[PDB]
Amino acid sequence: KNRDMPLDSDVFRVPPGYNAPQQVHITQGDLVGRAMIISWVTMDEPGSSAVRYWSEKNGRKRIAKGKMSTYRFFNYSSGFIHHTTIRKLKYNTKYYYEVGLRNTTRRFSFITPPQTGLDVPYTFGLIGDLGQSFDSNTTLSHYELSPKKGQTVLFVGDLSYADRYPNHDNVRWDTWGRFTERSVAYQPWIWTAGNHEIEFAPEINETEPFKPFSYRYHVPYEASQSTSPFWYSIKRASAHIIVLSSYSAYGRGTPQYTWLKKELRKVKRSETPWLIVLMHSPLYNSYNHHFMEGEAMRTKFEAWFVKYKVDVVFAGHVHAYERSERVSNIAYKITNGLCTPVKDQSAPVYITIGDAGNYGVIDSNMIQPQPEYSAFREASFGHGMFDIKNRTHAHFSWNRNQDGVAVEADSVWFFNRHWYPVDD
Amino acid sequence: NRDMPLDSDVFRVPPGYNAPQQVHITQGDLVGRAMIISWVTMDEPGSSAVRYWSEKNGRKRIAKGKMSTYRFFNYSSGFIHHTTIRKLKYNTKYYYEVGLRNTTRRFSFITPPQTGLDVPYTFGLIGDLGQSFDSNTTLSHYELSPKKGQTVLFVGDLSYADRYPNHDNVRWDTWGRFTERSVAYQPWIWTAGNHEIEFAPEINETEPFKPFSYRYHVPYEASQSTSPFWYSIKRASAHIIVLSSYSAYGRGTPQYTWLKKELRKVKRSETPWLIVLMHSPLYNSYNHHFMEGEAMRTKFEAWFVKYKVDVVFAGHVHAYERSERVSNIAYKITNGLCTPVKDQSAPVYITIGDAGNYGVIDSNMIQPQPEYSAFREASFGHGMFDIKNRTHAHFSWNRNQDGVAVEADSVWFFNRHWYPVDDST
Amino acid sequence: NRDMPLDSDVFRVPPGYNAPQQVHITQGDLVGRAMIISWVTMDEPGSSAVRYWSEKNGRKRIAKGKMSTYRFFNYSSGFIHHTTIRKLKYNTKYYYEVGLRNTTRRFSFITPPQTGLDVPYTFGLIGDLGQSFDSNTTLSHYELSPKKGQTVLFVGDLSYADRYPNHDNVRWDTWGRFTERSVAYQPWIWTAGNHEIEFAPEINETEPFKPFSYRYHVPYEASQSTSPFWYSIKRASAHIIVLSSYSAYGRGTPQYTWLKKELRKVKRSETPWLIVLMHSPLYNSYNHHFMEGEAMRTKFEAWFVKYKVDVVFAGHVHAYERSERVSNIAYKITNGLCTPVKDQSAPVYITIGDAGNYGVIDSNMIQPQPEYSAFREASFGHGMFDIKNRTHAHFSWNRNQDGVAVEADSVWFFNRHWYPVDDS
Amino acid sequence: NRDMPLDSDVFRVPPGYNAPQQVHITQGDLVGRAMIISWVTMDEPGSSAVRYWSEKNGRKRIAKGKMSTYRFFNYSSGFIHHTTIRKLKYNTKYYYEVGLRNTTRRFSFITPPQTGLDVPYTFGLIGDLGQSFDSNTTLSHYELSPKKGQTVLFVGDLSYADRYPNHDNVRWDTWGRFTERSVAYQPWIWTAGNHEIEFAPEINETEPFKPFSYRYHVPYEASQSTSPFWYSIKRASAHIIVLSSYSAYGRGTPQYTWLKKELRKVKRSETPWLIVLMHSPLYNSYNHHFMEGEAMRTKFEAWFVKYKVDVVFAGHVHAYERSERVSNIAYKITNGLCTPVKDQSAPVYITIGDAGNYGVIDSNMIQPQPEYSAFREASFGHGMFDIKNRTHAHFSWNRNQDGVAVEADSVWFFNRHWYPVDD
Ligand SMILES: *[C@@H]1O[C@H](CO)[C@@H](O[C@@H]2O[C@H](CO)[C@@H](O)[C@H](O)[C@H]2NC(C)=O)[C@H](O[C@@H]2O[C@@H](C)[C@@H](O)[C@@H](O)[C@@H]2O)[C@H]1NC(C)=O
Ligand SMILES: *[C@@H]1O[C@H](CO)[C@@H](O[C@@H]2O[C@H](CO)[C@@H](O)[C@H](O)[C@H]2NC(C)=O)[C@H](O[C@@H]2O[C@@H](C)[C@@H](O)[C@@H](O)[C@@H]2O)[C@H]1NC(C)=O
Ligand SMILES: *[C@@H]1O[C@H](CO)[C@@H](O[C@@H]2O[C@H](CO)[C@@H](O)[C@H](O)[C@H]2NC(C)=O)[C@H](O[C@@H]2O[C@@H](C)[C@@H](O)[C@@H](O)[C@@H]2O)[C@H]1NC(C)=O
Ligand SMILES: *[C@@H]1O[C@H](CO)[C@@H](O[C@@H]2O[C@H](CO)[C@@H](O)[C@H](O)[C@H]2NC(C)=O)[C@H](O[C@@H]2O[C@@H](C)[C@@H](O)[C@@H](O)[C@@H]2O)[C@H]1NC(C)=O
Ligand SMILES: *[C@@H]1O[C@H](CO)[C@@H](O[C@@H]2O[C@H](CO)[C@@H](O)[C@H](O)[C@H]2NC(C)=O)[C@H](O[C@@H]2O[C@@H](C)[C@@H](O)[C@@H](O)[C@@H]2O)[C@H]1NC(C)=O
Ligand SMILES: *[C@@H]1O[C@H](CO)[C@@H](O)[C@H](O[C@@H]2O[C@@H](C)[C@@H](O)[C@@H](O)[C@@H]2O)[C@H]1NC(C)=O
Ligand SMILES: *[C@@H]1O[C@H](CO)[C@@H](O)[C@H](O[C@@H]2O[C@@H](C)[C@@H](O)[C@@H](O)[C@@H]2O)[C@H]1NC(C)=O
Ligand SMILES: *[C@@H]1O[C@H](CO)[C@@H](O)[C@H](O)[C@H]1NC(C)=O
Ligand SMILES: *[C@@H]1O[C@H](CO)[C@@H](O)[C@H](O)[C@H]1NC(C)=O
Ligand SMILES: *[C@@H]1O[C@H](CO)[C@@H](O)[C@H](O)[C@H]1NC(C)=O
Ligand SMILES: *[C@@H]1O[C@H](CO)[C@@H](O)[C@H](O)[C@H]1NC(C)=O
Ligand SMILES: *[C@@H]1O[C@H](CO)[C@@H](O)[C@H](O)[C@H]1NC(C)=O
Ligand SMILES: *[C@@H]1O[C@H](CO)[C@@H](O)[C@H](O)[C@H]1NC(C)=O
Ligand SMILES: *[C@@H]1O[C@H](CO)[C@@H](O)[C@H](O)[C@H]1NC(C)=O
Ligand SMILES: [Fe+3]
Ligand SMILES: [Fe+3]
Ligand SMILES: [Fe+3]
Ligand SMILES: [Fe+3]
Ligand code: NA
Ligand code: NA
Ligand code: NA
Ligand SMILES: [Zn+2]
Ligand SMILES: [Zn+2]
Ligand SMILES: [Zn+2]
Ligand SMILES: [Zn+2]
Repeated sequence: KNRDMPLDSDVFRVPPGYNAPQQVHITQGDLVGRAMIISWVTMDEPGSSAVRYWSEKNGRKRIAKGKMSTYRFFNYSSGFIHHTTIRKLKYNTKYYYEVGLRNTTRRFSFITPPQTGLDVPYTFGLIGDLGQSFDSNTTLSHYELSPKKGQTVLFVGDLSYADRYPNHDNVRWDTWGRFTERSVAYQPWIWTAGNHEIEFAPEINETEPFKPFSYRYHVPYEASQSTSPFWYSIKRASAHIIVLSSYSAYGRGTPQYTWLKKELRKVKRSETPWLIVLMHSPLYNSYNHHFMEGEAMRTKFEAWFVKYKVDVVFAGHVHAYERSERVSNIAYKITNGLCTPVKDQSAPVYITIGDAGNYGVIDSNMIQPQPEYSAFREASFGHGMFDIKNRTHAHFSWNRNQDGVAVEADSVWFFNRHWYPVDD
Repeated sequence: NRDMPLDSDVFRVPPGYNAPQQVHITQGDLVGRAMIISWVTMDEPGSSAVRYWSEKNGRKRIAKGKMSTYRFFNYSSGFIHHTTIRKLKYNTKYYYEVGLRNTTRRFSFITPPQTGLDVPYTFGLIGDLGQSFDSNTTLSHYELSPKKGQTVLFVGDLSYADRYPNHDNVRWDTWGRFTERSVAYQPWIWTAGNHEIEFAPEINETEPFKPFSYRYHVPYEASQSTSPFWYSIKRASAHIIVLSSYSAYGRGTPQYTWLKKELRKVKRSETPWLIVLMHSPLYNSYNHHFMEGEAMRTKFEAWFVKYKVDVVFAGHVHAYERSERVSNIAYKITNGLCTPVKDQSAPVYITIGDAGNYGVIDSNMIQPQPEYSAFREASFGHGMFDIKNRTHAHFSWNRNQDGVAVEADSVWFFNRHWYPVDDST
Repeated sequence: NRDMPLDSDVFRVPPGYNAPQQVHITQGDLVGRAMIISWVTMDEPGSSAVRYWSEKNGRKRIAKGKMSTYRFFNYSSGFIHHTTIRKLKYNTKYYYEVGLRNTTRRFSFITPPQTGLDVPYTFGLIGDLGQSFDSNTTLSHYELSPKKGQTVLFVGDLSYADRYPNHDNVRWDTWGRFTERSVAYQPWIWTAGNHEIEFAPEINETEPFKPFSYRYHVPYEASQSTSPFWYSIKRASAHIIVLSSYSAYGRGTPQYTWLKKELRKVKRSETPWLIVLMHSPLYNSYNHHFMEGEAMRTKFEAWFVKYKVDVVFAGHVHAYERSERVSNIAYKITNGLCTPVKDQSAPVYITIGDAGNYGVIDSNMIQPQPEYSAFREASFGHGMFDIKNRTHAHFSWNRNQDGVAVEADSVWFFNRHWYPVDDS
Repeated sequence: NRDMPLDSDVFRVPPGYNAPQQVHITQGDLVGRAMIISWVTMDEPGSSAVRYWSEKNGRKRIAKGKMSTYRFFNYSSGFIHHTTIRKLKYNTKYYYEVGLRNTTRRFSFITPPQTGLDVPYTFGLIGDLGQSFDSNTTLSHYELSPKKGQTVLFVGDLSYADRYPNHDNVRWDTWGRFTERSVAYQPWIWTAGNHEIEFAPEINETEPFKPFSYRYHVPYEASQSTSPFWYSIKRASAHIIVLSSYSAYGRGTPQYTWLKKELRKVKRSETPWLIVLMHSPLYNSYNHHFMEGEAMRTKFEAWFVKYKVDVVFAGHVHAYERSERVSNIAYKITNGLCTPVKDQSAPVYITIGDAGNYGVIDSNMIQPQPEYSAFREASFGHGMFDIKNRTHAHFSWNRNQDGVAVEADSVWFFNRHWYPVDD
């Protein structure tokens, strides 16, 4: 009945040694990819926030200094959380970095992306609603073993699922930290905030939304002049990635709404032709679980996505896989009867990819019959891959946990909305 | 530029060293036995103590409150006092004094009757007031009304200070001195509008609602809300729910969670009249801000129908509108059911955002008038929601161009719980 | 090391889920009508509500206080509760309950009589207590005394946790559980000693007095002090001034300014007995900490004489000493007058820092005994300051090696204001 | 009274929208390679950036700092900028600009030589300046000294704003505009005095040193202090220790702990001139504040003799005094030894708090002159401590009533480490 991996699972083991860094993770730390946020936890004493790093070829060893913090949540006290931004990195260079410089040093590595550009290829993993059940471990293995070979994960929210435990037992953030480390210590994960990150629990006097998640997973939101960690953009290779918060305000005149309207004007499709939006709650979703929860955001932002010709919108939240047709539903005017989606070659494809495991439960009840806006849907565990070839073509595939690591149960060519708007 | 100039009589500084100014009150508890007393001192911090006594008991007590200050760009505020008087007697006239240390000023208010089934009560409805000459006329029409408003339900957009350069917060101070002649003597129930957001990254002011939330306090914890921007009060026979159009309301957010559990706590056997206040109207056939209320409608409209809300008041559109009782809660993306229909279980939606703002009326309407809209007109004015008993409340809309006793629109509400009968005009 | 082990009986954890522990009370206002109720819960934050009733009227009432936490290096505190009960009736037994949500525990205390000229009261005097076995024997002698102390005047150095590695704040927890059998039932008046400073920059803990000040609250605002470390209370016929040896006391500083105004507020027609507490002694003829009190003496000794202070109690030296009435205030740099003289307007200075500490007595004394020193001895013990009326107070010192009713030293105090007879 | 009126020329507000005012600099690191740049903008927040370049390179760089504000009773401050420029070159003139967003103003300073055994350097000594007409005359005399002061060691009591009703902090702003003509072009080294405490509970202002600590930053973490009110710096051949008379200094306290460790780091072969600054004098034979320094003297006087401090500079007494080299550290309560004695290991104690304050001089003296006092006079003026090399430093005192080149008192300091002969 509980498919969550027990506490003594191998994926949760504590790196040995006095004050050994654990829960190590990295993410892009600037707007174009010359910087990296390095994050980790030490449990025995505060320790140093210094990060030692060097490129595998030059080898001059540099130190970066960051910041230490802690938080409480009901009767849980966190370890000592470190966040340190390494900057001015060279493009397309393998770096080594070390954490724990005062006591037990641990060494990792990452490869910086190429410089942003029109035809730069890059491979993104899509993972949503991961959790720490056995299905979660299989998904992460299927991603690590992908022959497509993913270089950055776009994570569309719902991370540890710790809020399911009594009092949100934040020990389950620590176990998730150690479990995902074997991926996100070596390549950036791009964080979207889901509903399991809100952790609004007034009954135990914890009413600050996103508190544990926000303390543990930093994002470079200032780099795109956002005033909140929960919405932001980054550019990587030939992609411009916009990260939105389903569970923050997006009313007209609110900060998120203001930021996004202004951020879409800065997109340059001749520098980054692939325009990608991440959000947690899907705007198009023909499952019963969470059906039409995305309507509110859709009324605010769908016309914008069409007007600026977003290529693809990735969401999670529904524990299943779905791929829409290119449609829009933006002609409604209350009394004009125009409330059915139509094909629209200026509209993104919406993909739901919230099926990486969560706590062991798949969403299988679909609306019937399958609506026209729904191109493909299936209730199986898996992950996605968005493989950009060049300015016109990107190949998307869905890998199921029950198939071999090189089998795509679904696959579609994306034809760029700016450089190549062919029907797909 | 129809805003009143700085040396207008309504803006005068009360005389005397450190005379309290911008005095205002609002309900300070869930049921009406408390008042939050608020004012500003400009010359020095002064005391936060409030001396108060009832006309009959005569015993003079002291309440102690708190002082705060804020900055916004290159404006620094004076000294803001918030003091809550508690454990008052119902239906009792009280005097209170502020500015104990140097220049004292005396005012009065009348606590509401105890909450009960047939308790009559007359609520003013004012939205988008601003500080134009139109604003002053409306306030004059409200205070001279023959129906005698006892509480103002204020549906957002207060000072419009954010239209001035750097949101020149002096225009918050002027508005507090203007409105004082009403809100020092009777509560105003505050809803946050978009002019209260004051999100201004270009001058490093990124904290939404900061001036408003410093100047106007609400009893939000009394309904176990975690934020000033949504909360609930009961007063006489009304249960009043105040929502924030410019806060989060997705599933699982604080305001969504609070609202869902707040609706369950409404007892129509105790407070018959269920009133919702918000700034952006769910139903609005004017072109200005057309369909901006759609996002909140998708989350909450079915909840309003399920709980048989009597009336939803909003502002934002600078005009007046009264809807039919309608719902639009059957849409399923592909089924074509996106037209509102008559629904006796649904509230009446009233836009009342025509109190004056900076002097501009919203006249462009969508033609012809849709079936869902009962009455609309692009004129300045205000409203009165006059509860008679558990079955009947009389709503009336008064225009600034008419005399203060003339109702250009008028409807008898049949209470959705105790008199669930078609009340359309 | 003579510190009692962690498994000692005195350190037992009260049973039951989130049972309040480390329960301590102190006077909560200026005149004795309020009490600060303090305790720690370990399993979860719990309620800060205190339920209380007098013996006389038996009406249960609720007072609500505040919860707080702190960190010190790699230690995290439990949940600390401070709640003030007010409007208590004079000379009256109260019962109070803490832990209202899970495991409740009930205690009692007796308010002092109203302040007046001739109101009798017995103050205990305990200094540099620690948690050695010697500390336990002192505490036992106090609670078994036939003199029956009604309040402890505590002259500083509490737990000595700062002697443990990283000041192991677990040893504050043990001390609170150990002292509870006394301070849960009668107020202790806190003075801050040097072991409470805990200035440890080498582990980035630089806020002076931080652990002490979170765990032990004083009614400092009731005498218009701006700092917990100096303040005044009145109780029965006593006006008690508590001073901070390790805060600033230069001319113009907060402590200096507060003390100058506060001596002018003493009304000996209401509280005849004027008592000053401080950690470091102004008159001390032992070698350990010899002359460390000179700095405060230069600043405050002439004030104590001018305001006819009856007695100054201090700790810091791990032994007992009682001075004659002397002053050393005629010094003008070049006039040679630096010898203390008998001055029947001066206080008696008493060192009483011998309650046990970590098991070490200070036995090195300057020989021969100076004329200013009336009696001194290197033995563990405590004091009793037993007020009879406005003229007469009996002070006695009890040694840990004697019977609980044996006074190894005693002296009648004749009040400096109401009865200035030679009491040599 | 005798304070200069608000419309005086020294108080004039620099013109242009949001033009920086109250510009002041101080040393920014331990050894002299850094400078803290400080200033106020009144019209809006503005930029905290400082553009700077050397006269030699001309490569203009930018350093970014921080903006802060404070209230005090019914006063609200302007926007206070502190920005630290680092990696400066030794012995080099730099220009710097503040006010980059609207009205830019330009200044300059000259970095000190690198620290060394025989490095000459000329220090000014000012205490208790205030803003009376007397204060302006002392500043003029300092600016016009033929010895050319390169840094001011300032021993406390700055604006005397706390004498006005509610400490009227406008009188901090004016003092900032008045002193700028000096402290914008050379560091002043800041010591906290009693008029900086501003403990005013009757108007609910209880944070000690608040207005001063907002407006004047020091490089206290460079010497591993945890408080701005005590710290050290090295400059040329001087090691300078700044103490806080009005902070705690009992055994085990932060300032006590810091001073005992700091004295162990002193290297007389790198900086042979060991200098202590404090506000309250440990030696003082005037009736005003007589013996107020006794408490700090019980704690620190033996450390000064032990480490052979050359000179201790203090203010607070509104006059001038130069002690003999004496110590008074033998007292043991009953041994009777409480008279100071000639001590060639001891520093000279100079009271130099006569720079003007609000117009009033302290003229009552203990009579007769004690053996431990060498020279004392109740006149307005300032001091100069002129280091020639590791053995010789010339101290001069200049009175406001004399010519700017006249030294009414002067003495040769022989270094206690390198040349401890009777002076
Ligand atoms: C806080 O830091 C202390 C200093 O490192 C910890 O004590 C050290 O723990 C080591 C185990 O990792 C042990 O080898 C060292 O001997 C010991 N050092 C000293 C000076 O005692 C302390 O760890 C606690 O105590 C030890 C004995 C273990 O039992 C730990 O499990 C304890 O938690 C640290 N405490 C905490 C709460 O992190
Ligand atoms: C962008 O990448 C696409 C995927 O690799 C290219 O399409 C592929 O081009 C191959 C030629 O190298 C061809 O065999 C494959 O069939 C084809 N794949 C698909 C799904 O069409 C694309 O190549 C250009 O466009 C195609 C349609 C042909 O015209 C080629 O001759 C072109 O080089 C790449 N486009 C660009 C601009 O590089
Ligand atoms: C509740 O308030 C209603 C509005 O004031 C009352 O109806 C009004 O009753 C008046 C006489 O009491 C009558 O002149 C008004 O025309 C009438 N107003 C309307 C809009 O109908 C109502 O009184 C009951 O209902 C009316 C229709 C009559 O039948 C009365 O005799 C009834 O008592 C009030 N209800 C009660 C129980 O008083
Ligand atoms: C204040 O307390 C003193 C200590 O108890 C009283 O002195 C004691 O009085 C007894 C008779 O009440 C007598 O037997 C004891 O010997 C005496 N103790 C001492 C140490 O002197 C004192 O009583 C007054 O003073 C004494 C000296 C006698 O004159 C008594 O007759 C007096 O009443 C108490 N003061 C008052 C005013 O009661
Ligand atoms: C350090 O500076 C001192 C002051 O300038 C030097 O003393 C001065 O030396 C001059 C020529 O050497 C001589 O004309 C001056 O009268 C004399 N000033 C004084 C106040 O004595 C000092 O020179 C050395 O020291 C003195 C004592 C003599 O022995 C000279 O002959 C020495 O050169 C300078 N010391 C050093 C080490 O540079
Ligand atoms: C504000 O109130 C206080 C207390 O009621 C008065 O003392 C003030 O009077 C002024 O301040 C005192 C200190 C004294 O100078 C008096 O003469 C002043 O008039 C009062 N302030 C004013 C401006 O009336
Ligand atoms: C101070 O500098 C800022 C930044 O360069 C300018 O924006 C200000 O210019 C004034 O305000 C702007 C918005 C623009 O309208 C300009 O025309 C104004 O002069 C500048 N302020 C002043 C007073 O020069
Ligand atoms: C998780 O998967 C990894 C990689 O396949 C495997 O080595 C590990 O044993 C698995 N652990 C659990 C608990 O499933
Ligand atoms: C502050 O208060 C004093 C009186 O207490 C008044 O005279 C002065 O002008 C006030 N200053 C400001 C800036 O309000
Ligand atoms: C506002 O209205 C009041 C009463 O109607 C009037 O006395 C006052 O002069 C008006 N002020 C204006 C229009 O500025
Ligand atoms: C402490 O003293 C008490 C009372 O004398 C006794 O019951 C207890 O056993 C003692 N404990 C220790 C550890 O000495
Ligand atoms: C927190 O509280 C729960 C009881 O609700 C308990 O089971 C758990 O062990 C506690 N953990 C900590 C670290 O206090
Ligand atoms: C201050 O002194 C300067 C230089 O001596 C002079 O120019 C100025 O006029 C003086 N100002 C006042 C107010 O004395
Ligand atoms: C604030 O700034 C504006 C220009 O940006 C200026 O005109 C105005 O007078 C300023 N106000 C204050 C109070 O400084
Ligand atoms: Fe999920
Ligand atoms: Fe409006
Ligand atoms: Fe001790
Ligand atoms: Fe002075
Ligand atoms: Na939602
Ligand atoms: Na809106
Ligand atoms: Na001391
Ligand atoms: Zn979800
Ligand atoms: Zn609006
Ligand atoms: Zn001690
Ligand atoms: Zn001084």
